[PDB]
Amino acid sequence: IGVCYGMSANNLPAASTVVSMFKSNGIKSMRLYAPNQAALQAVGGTGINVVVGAPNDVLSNLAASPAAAASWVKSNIQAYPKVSFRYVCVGNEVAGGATRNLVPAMKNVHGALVAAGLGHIKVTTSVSQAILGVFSPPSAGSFTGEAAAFMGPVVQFLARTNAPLMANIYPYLAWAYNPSAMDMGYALFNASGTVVRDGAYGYQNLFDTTVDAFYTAMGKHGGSSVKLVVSESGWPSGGGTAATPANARFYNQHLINHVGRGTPRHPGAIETYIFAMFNENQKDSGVEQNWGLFYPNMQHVYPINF
Repeated sequence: IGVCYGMSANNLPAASTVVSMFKSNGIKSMRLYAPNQAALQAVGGTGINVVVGAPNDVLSNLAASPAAAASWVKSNIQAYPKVSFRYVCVGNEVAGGATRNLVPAMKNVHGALVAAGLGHIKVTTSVSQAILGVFSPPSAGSFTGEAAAFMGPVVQFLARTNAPLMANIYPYLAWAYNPSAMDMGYALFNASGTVVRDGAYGYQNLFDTTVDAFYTAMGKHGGSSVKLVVSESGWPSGGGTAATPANARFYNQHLINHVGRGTPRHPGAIETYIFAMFNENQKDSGVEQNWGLFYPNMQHVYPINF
């Protein structure tokens, strides 16, 4: 499975040590949110797959010039011939206005990559489950109107380039919003049976419901051929309602065991990245500083089998 290597902390291990943690725990993929040189130099030649992202503040730059895109690829992708790049995630949850630069930046990075003969590395973007206006039942999946306005061209692009869509999916967050609306077990991979019967499909967990809702919404804009990659998913071990190591372990371990099967309407392993490797101490107090599978001190927050 994959794990998101977030670095919004002032006390993490050296990149090299982190890379050993991936290796020994059997974490096959890594997600970076920006071309970190130390991490990229470390991960090279290890067989760990890497999703390298382009920060949201450089999009306008990648969108404006093809040559800009080219330079980026030369310094951030080409500079590292021994790393195993899977995708280049242009933007992470890009909100209003800036979304105007989404497709152009994506087109430019893509062309730069094809020009270098590295077209095996897919360009995509990562969206937030918050873009779903309706997510239940799955057949009634749909984007908000704000998202609907920019998601069309993005989805079609992906379809044209045979690239997936990446979605940051958190049942915990859907549930926490109004704990009175749904039962926590439904979100925790701990429901007894079907909670939602959609047509001839029955959902037993909020992860599937969302993923399938995404597919339905994507379909409405010519994305029926595009695959979804879960670029983030997790549950916090402290800082809020239901935030404990017992719950976070129950959630993460079931996620890990679950993804290879797929969903009711989409059977087949879903590429998944768990958020995140460590607790991040530079985030705002609350659950944000508790997504980590590990403490900076390198100890597991709870036991997990990857």
